Amino acid sequence: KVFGRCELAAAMKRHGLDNYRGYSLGNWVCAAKFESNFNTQATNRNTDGSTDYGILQINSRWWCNDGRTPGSRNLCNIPCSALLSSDITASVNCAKKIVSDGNGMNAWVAWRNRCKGTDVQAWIRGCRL
Ligand SMILES: [Cl-]
Ligand SMILES: [Cl-]
Ligand SMILES: [Cl-]
Ligand SMILES: [Cl-]
Ligand SMILES: [Cl-]
Ligand SMILES: [Cl-]
Ligand SMILES: [Cl-]
Ligand SMILES: [Cl-]
Ligand code: NA
Repeated sequence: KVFGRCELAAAMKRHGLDNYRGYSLGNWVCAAKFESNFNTQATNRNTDGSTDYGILQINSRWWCNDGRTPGSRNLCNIPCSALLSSDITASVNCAKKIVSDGNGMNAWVAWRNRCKGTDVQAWIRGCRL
């Protein structure tokens, strides 16, 4: 599914991610925008052979099982396919684990490079939330 901007904000707030670990909803929408362009079925292979899945490009090296990433872990205890659903519940609950791991949203390199410090409230501007 390709969500609209405000449609994803709303879905993220429905699933408890607005201000989760102090990160306002705009930070989540901005990370989603640059990780997947709001597309739940986005997949991208990494140099190391892991793959990133879904709207927040959650990596198989640590978080999900895809059966083809050697030596990896599955700390969200889910198949990576679950992260490609039109229903973002499995992406949101795994993203809550990821942002709690120590380095906040910096786990998402694209949020550090493209969202951190900017006016992320622009991403929820005008949305009925
Ligand atoms: Cl947009
Ligand atoms: Cl915000
Ligand atoms: Cl694997
Ligand atoms: Cl393969
Ligand atoms: Cl594991
Ligand atoms: Cl699995
Ligand atoms: Cl949803
Ligand atoms: Cl933090
Ligand atoms: Na894995």
